[PDB]
Amino acid sequence: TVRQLESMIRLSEAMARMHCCDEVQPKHVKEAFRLLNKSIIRVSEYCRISNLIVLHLRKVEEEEDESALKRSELVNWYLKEIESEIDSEEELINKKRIIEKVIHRLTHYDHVL
Amino acid sequence: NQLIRTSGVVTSCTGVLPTIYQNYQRIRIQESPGKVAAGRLPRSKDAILLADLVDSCKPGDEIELTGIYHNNYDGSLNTANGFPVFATVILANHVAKKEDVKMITSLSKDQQIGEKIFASIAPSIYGHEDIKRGLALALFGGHKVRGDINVLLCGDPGTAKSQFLKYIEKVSSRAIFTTGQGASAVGLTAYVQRHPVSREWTLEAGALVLADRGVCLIDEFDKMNDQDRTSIHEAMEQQSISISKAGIVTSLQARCTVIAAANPIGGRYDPSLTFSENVDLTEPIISRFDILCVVRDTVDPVQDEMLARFVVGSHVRHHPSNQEVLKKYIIYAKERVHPKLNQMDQDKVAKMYSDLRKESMATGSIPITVRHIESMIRMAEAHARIHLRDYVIEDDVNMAIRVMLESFIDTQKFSVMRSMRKTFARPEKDLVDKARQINIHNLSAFYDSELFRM
Repeated sequence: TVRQLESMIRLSEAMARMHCCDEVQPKHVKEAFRLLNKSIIRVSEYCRISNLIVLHLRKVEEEEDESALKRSELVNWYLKEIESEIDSEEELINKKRIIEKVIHRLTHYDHVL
Repeated sequence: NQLIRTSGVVTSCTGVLPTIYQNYQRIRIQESPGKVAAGRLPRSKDAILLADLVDSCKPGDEIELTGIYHNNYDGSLNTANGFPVFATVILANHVAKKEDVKMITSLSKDQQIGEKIFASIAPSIYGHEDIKRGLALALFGGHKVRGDINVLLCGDPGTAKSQFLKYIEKVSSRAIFTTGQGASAVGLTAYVQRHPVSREWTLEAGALVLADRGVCLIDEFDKMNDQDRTSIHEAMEQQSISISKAGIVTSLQARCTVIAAANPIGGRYDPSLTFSENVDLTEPIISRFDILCVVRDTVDPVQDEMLARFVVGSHVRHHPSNQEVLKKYIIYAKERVHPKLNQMDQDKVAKMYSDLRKESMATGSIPITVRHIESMIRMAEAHARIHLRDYVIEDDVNMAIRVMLESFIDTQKFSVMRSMRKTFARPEKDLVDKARQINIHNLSAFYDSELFRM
């Protein structure tokens, strides 16, 4: 949600009110960035329905067309299914990195049969 | 102790209600109208009818009230309730029984401003194209020539999207926020409380009555109590209380444009089960929504980028640093434009939509209801009211198509991507369909010469 944008705006009043010395040094700039970055992060969807129900029911037909499974063919057949549905192809590659950790967790826990 | 000139509206009559207390009755009266300056809550009037104006008062009379406010507080015996801050007994003495408008009107007919008018309709957040259509229809709000509009939004309360309806009161003349349970006095719903020995039972006056031939705005519709739903279910169907037993007859007017927004229960579509087939609720209440719009696109940082900068720029203006002309343009128009109909062209108008219905009956089993169409016909009505150009442009035709496609998404499983590709990519009820074949609404048009005699 965007509401934190108002909150982070409130943060700036503490910083500016502290010095009020009408002087800027580069040292205060580098040190400030490191503190904020670590603290802040810790403190229908097409992806959510394809993996759990579609891929379970999709592998029956795909196996009759392909004799084996290849990492090269995985992205090739997926593109033809979602042609002209999303005008954003660059974001697909981001899905590649995430699912690899997801799918390996599913094998030991047997969540997808 | 001075004669006072003021104005007011009679809201309701107490004929339907059942010896010291019997001499008088109780009525709910307001004086302050909806305005930006009227934002601070005023003191409500409670008038008392001493058996003089009973049955002689009818809703919808813009009348003026004049009199003297004597504080002859009859409750000196301390056996009743009391009046608000304006502590005075209010007697009734006047009820009738039977300009910048012109300068703006000159600019209203002008076509130079008539071109950019639909490109500035939604400047606050720029929203979505469907929402503007609903807002424009609501602004105009358009014998038995009536109708209701169900505008649906799909977001979440934390985002100001839920609060987007708050901006309407700047333009709307009558907006009251219910917030659900515990609204201001009567929240359009009737309720009964236990009263002491000598007090008057309460006749519930909703904002429905106060906006007769007006517009009433409802917020957080799905957060109301289950008990309120039972009472309101019947009234909403007829927008009144009608009894045809020929023994007891009464009518209470409620003719505002019901504007409300539904709130999704929990997550949007996180559960994997059916949305329509997994509801324990009653069918007729849910089916009051004419359009079921679904949100388009999920992650669009570029679109989300604009809104953030608006917030940042907005906060700049408010900090210290050392146009009513446009508001009334749309509102005033809905009162003056009343075109007429051509007898030889009435069939052609209705002919076009009838073709679209019969197309859906080829592959299916009555899967389309006329009721959804019933709203679509009244929606096109505002188009002629705005331009008066006698035709509809193909630019608007594409936009109205997007309305229907969203509805099919929510009700059908995501497998809609296989059967409806071509549309997307590119016996009482039976008798009603018969009328569309001849394009005659009146079922008593045979020998209408004898109806005039009566």
